[PDB]
Amino acid sequence: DTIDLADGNYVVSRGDGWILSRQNQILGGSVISNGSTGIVGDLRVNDNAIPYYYPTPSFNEEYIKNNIQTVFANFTEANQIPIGFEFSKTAPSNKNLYMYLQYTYIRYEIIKVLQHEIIERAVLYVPSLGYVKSIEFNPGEKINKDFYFLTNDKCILNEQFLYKKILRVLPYSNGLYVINKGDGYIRTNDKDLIGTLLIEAGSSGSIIQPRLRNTTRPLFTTSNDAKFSQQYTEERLKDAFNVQLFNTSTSLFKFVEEAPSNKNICIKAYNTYEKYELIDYQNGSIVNKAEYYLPSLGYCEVTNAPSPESEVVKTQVAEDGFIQNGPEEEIVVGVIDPSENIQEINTAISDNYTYNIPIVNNNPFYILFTVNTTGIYKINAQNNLPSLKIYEAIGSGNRNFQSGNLCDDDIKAINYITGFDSPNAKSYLVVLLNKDKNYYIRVPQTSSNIENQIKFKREEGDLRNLMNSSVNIINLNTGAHYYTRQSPDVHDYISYEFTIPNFNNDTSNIRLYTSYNQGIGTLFRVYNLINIQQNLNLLNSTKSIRLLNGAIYILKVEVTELNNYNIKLH
Amino acid sequence: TIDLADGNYVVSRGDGWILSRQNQILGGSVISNGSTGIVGDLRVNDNAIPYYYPTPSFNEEYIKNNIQTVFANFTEANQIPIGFEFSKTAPSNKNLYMYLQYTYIRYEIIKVLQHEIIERAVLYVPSLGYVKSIEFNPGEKINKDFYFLTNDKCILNEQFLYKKILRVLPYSNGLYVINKGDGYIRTNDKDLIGTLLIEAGSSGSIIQPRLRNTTRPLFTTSNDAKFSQQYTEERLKDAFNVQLFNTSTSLFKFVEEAPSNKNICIKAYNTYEKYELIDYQNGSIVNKAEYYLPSLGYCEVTNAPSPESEVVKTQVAEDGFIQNGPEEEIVVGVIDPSENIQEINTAISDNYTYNIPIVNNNPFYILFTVNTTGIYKINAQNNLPSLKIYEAIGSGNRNFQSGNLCDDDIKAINYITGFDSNAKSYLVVLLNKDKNYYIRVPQTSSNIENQIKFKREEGDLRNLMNSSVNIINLNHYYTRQSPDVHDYISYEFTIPTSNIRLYTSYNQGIGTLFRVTYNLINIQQNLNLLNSTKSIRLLNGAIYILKVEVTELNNYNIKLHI
Amino acid sequence: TIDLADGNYVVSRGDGWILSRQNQILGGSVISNGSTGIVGDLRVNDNAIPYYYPTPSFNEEYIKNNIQTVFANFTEANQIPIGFEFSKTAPSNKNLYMYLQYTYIRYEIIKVLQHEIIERAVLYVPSLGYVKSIEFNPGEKINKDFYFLTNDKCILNEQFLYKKILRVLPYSNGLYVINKGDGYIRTNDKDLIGTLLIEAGSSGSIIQPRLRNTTRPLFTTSNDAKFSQQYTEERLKDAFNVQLFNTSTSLFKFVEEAPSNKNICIKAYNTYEKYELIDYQNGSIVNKAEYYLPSLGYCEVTNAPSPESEVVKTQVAEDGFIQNGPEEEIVVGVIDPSENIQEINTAISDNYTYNIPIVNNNPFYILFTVNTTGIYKINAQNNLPSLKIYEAIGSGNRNFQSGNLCDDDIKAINYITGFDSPNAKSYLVVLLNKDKNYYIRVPQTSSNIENQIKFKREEGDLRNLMNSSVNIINLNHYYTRQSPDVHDYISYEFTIPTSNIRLYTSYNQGIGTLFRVYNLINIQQNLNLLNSTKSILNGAIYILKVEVTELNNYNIKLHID
Repeated sequence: DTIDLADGNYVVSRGDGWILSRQNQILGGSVISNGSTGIVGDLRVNDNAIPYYYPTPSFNEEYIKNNIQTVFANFTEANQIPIGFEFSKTAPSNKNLYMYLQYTYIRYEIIKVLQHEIIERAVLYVPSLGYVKSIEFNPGEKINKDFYFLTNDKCILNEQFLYKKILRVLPYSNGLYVINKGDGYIRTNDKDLIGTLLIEAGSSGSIIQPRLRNTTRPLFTTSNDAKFSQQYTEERLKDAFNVQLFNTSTSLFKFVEEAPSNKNICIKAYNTYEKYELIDYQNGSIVNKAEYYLPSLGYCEVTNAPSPESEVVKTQVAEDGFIQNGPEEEIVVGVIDPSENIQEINTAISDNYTYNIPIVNNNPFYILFTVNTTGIYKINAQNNLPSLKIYEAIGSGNRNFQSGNLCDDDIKAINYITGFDSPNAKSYLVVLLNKDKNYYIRVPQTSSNIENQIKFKREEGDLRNLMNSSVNIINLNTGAHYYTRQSPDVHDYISYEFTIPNFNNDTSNIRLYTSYNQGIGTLFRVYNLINIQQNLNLLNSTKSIRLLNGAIYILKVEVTELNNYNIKLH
Repeated sequence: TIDLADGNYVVSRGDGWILSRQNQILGGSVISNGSTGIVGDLRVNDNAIPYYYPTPSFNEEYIKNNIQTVFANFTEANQIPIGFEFSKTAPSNKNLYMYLQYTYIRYEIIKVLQHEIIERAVLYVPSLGYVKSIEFNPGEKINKDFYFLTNDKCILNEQFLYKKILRVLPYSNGLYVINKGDGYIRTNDKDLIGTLLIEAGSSGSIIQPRLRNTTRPLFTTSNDAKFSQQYTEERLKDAFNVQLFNTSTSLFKFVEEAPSNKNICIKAYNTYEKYELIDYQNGSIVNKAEYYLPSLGYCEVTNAPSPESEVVKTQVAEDGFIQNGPEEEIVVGVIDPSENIQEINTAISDNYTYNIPIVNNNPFYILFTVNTTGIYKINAQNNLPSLKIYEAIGSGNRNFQSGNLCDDDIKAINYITGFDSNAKSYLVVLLNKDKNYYIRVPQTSSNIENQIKFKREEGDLRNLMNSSVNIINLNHYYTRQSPDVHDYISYEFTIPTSNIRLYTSYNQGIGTLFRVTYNLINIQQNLNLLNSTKSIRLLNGAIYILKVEVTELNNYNIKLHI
Repeated sequence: TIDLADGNYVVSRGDGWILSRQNQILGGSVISNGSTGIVGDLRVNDNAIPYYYPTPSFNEEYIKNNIQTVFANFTEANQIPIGFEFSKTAPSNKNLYMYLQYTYIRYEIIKVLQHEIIERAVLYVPSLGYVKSIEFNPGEKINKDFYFLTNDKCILNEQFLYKKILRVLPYSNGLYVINKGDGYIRTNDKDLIGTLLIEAGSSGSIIQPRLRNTTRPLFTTSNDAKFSQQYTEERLKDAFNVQLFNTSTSLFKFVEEAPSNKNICIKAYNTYEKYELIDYQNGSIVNKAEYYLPSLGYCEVTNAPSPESEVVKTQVAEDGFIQNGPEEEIVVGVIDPSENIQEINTAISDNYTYNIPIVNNNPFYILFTVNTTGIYKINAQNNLPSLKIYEAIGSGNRNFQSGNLCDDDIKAINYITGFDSPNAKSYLVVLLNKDKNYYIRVPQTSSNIENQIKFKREEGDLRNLMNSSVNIINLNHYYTRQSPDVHDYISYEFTIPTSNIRLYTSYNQGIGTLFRVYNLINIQQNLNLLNSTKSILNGAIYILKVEVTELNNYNIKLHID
């Protein structure tokens, strides 16, 4: 009756597996014989889900319930979903087996501490699951009264004492992402525990989640409710992974464990969530974040049942948080910004198209289009001034198809290919585009009212060497120069175009290297392209190359070691 | 890229299609240390909504109507709840993760021009699910392809089914209901519940719970005026006591456990029990109605081939049925519902004389029973109306009153003996005590008072048991309906000393010629009469009886010569 | 053919009857290559309606009433959904076909005249089903007997059950609820759910889901004025906290897999848990109410006999109960609901003095608790009202407040010591636990003078008399009191009028002690007192502690000479 806690009020959880005195046999028992299998079960809903309160003058029913639901699992919300448990036992040949069902409870206590003693204690019994006790008997056998009758409340498991006092370089493009961070997420302090089943040796026990009530309780958290609301997050989840049902589920999950004939074991079942993150990656940093926990199909932990008589170590409840019991996962799916216009090119591009920029008024927007046949396309704008960025709709072309026309599959899940989200950067994209697939070109937010054009042209030449890379157009006076762009991910490409400052057939001393990033560069001179070198590593290279004056050269760089968000070139 | 002629086609790419990006949106289970994880779902409301991808050459109506004309009608099938389950066990001290998906049947509407697909419409009908499992460790880096699918694929092997868009019965006259077997299905997967791909070391089950009891029987007839659907159901009730046609309460379920070295697939179908109602008249079938009562399903279990094999473009089979159950043919004669059933309430003891009432020339039945088991000779006045005796199948197993007929209202009858004819005959038959028997009086052509007589045979006439005796002119060939094999037919004639040769045609029968002295004495034994050339000395002006046991039945009719 | 006397009889031909021509009208399943086929059904609504075949002397009402009077009441039974299941596996590279049937219980109403059955009525009550399986090949010719049944038959062995149609309890006085065991059934198959015939190598299951939660308890009493059904249910709630009568949520299911060598039959029953409410007074049972709370079922597994053996005509057994569960007897005393419960809110520390009020002369309880564990001597003025201490079973396991009584409303009590015999001088020496709640039943007094209950903590030599009641004794000799149970204690206090004193008892075996008087000093030890002839100051107080070892009589008698 002595504690080490400071003076005050505490919320105490004595754990699951509590059975109550004298209510041992009041649910009924089964008799089986000669190899028969006896299965006894129940469903926890309505009357058998009502907690039993034992209030005290200082701690009333509301004072108990509110504190218990604030720190531990919310039983009021949990008791509205029917949960089933089953126990299976087989009788040996030429023998009689008797088994009777009980109910197990989670014992919560509200205690008052004064001068290192418990002067007051409240009790709450929340129904969780059941317990089957079996025996083998013979006619006229005298069974011990302890098998039938319980005098005082006991924990079939080992009791616990949980108290609380009452008072990475991402090489992403700018835009939205939905990340599947894994499955099997649970909450601390047994906030998701369905229940514990103690299975005796040689018997079977199952915890069943039928869909008697097709209802779930998703958990949501955001850093900016103005932009990333719950409805906004659900719409983006539907855009990314086509999630339809959030607060309703029809899937059934069930865990069954058979105990070995030599030891007793217990199983714990939990409710799981599938973690989703909606981020707004801008200029190399996360600006917005919203965590969405879609309810998953449960997690079962199977452990050997410890001795009911064991040392009780009084423990403080862990801080509120999540634990992942499923495997590691990170699926990144870019989604279309819902606050931007989607323009379309209905007739598929064959060899030459010249899109006219409309109704947009300098706002950034998408251009949904497709090509007539697979090939390498150079996509540029007037004087290359607005730097475009090409995307691909994930899973486009697998369905309805019409030859020579765009089929708007209405897929907002996009995959970045190449392009810079930089103002005032001359560039054109050299990309390989597939037939019948839908592609997006995000035109950046311009500041000019002059009519602009997007041009598409098939590369039936040496320019196919620059496939899936964006070429920077360069300014030069010799001396020291630096150019900073977003570093492409590992194994991706970035191209540079520059001229040596009078064409005479006159060389120059030109040094080529990068900063903080390793890439096996390649050099082409011009339009026909011929290779000058193969394996220029440009991390901090001091190499020098004879460069003809007044000639155009191209620097393809394949990023191998991504150390910085930005790539710098000299 | 196609071999089909120019036009529009309906294409089925088969079941087992999974859609991109929606792999993990239903949830996943984590299990550890010997636990069993079971994950399932039920397809009824939102799990059964097809997804249409129309083109500006076809339509959602154009897709649905063409799909449902040739392949399974999903609209009427998606309204019946179907359950599927997947079971997996984790090994000791190890963590197992599994996540549920949905499988679809990919239907396509394609347009062909100059041997190429210029337009393609897509329909995804939901069928079943698919559970994908892995074993992981804390900090294990799992391949993204396990979690995420980029493009739609078939977990099974894809298919390409296209269609261009533009015996001697020795029966008596009367009605029959024939159970022709169970496990009947329809071609082109018109009854396929779904396919489950079970990975090695896991279990998968397809469940048909009776959440909705509606069933859809199929019926076809050759004469809707006579053999309507309601008429066929009434005759089925008469024959086999079938009560529930559109409703079923029985639950069926197929479970298969995959071996640890093979991943295998199971196909579940809806089955029908074939019934035929026929009107056999004068040796030929005049009417026929086919009724397919919905049965309790059929499961086909086969090893799953590689999802990547040669796709051979195939034409859909013609409309029809396949029997996957065992061979069956149960023939149960039924009482004609368009004929009167008269009754003899007091059981026949030794002598009865029924008076024909009212029934003036329509055929009718006489339901009756005997006081004790014995051989009864049943005739009519001058034997002119040839009667036919039947037996009610399963009469006397129930309510009983001594010395009185107890009506059982059993319309299932079993033919014993008698002719469908204007032919002098009397029946010698053994009748059981409590059983109910029918005597079909034929359609007469006179207004005179006729009588049916029953007399117990305690003499030598008991040798002709379960046979009808023809009374014989002869001052020669006689044609009657041939009794079935091992059955009997009797002939009675008078000799006008002489040379007598008796033989049959197209049928082999064991003659057992007796002489009438009324007393019967056996004169010749085992006279095989199939084109026999034997002869017997026959006394002039004496009555003789020839019992014939049909051994070889080649013709509907039995012929006999003098 | 009959041996019965002339008259009318009710006949049960048992379960397992299948009807002619209705064989594969429910459908059949085809499985192949290691598949498992499971076929089941649920007995309710239409497949639950009996089929009557009346006779001129026995109509439908006559048949139904006579069947339900003697055998199982099917009308009440058919309203509760019961499920059955059959499981079969097909071997590799083979085709298995199975079709479902319905089984019935054949009841007959027969009339006997001159040793013969002149009239017979038939009733077919629905029960569970029957699955028949076969292994077939393409083009295999199957026997018509497998598909088609011509006449009704019993898949089990038929039966012919006919009926002609025309101990020292050492308890204290008070109420008890006794759990007499589980698995109780009724004779003549009045609780039989049904029988499943499982073919070799297949599985069969009888399922009791809760689609209807209604259950049907059976109740019998000897005095409906006092022990009504509601009174019995309230006492069951007091004793074992039984909350749901005539309603259950628990699901029970029996599954049996038949060996590949034998056919197996399983019988499922509805079970009851027997409860007895008794009024034990002055050594005899005065009232008794028997309550049979419906339990989870009982399954009997036996090898299927040949459906063809001698059908020995049998008379139905007398109505009664059979226990198929283990032996049990749990005795729980309950608080008398017709008596007042007073309370002492402040826990007793060392000294309390309750003043007896509202109670008049009626007997009543005093609910109280002590501050700390110790041996308390509880008396009442001049020891005239003999008190009896009880303990509330399961008190102190829950809400707690230091220094105050926490009422738990537990009416389940455990007798400790005290005499239910007024006009007897006594005080109780008992050890009381700290947080436990205790009852003191004050007997029905006859005086109007205010009396008092005194509690005093014993820190002296009086602790030797723990858990015993001391009789205060005339003696200028035999004394009769209720004999304590075996291993319990009873104490006697007397004054000597030195002298020769003989100590012995009658009909009871007891180890005695002779503590001399306040300080107590041991004088005699291990005095075996049944008819003992042993013998031993003058004008001194002695105490006789007696430990009952052999209980032959309800009363203990002690002689002093």
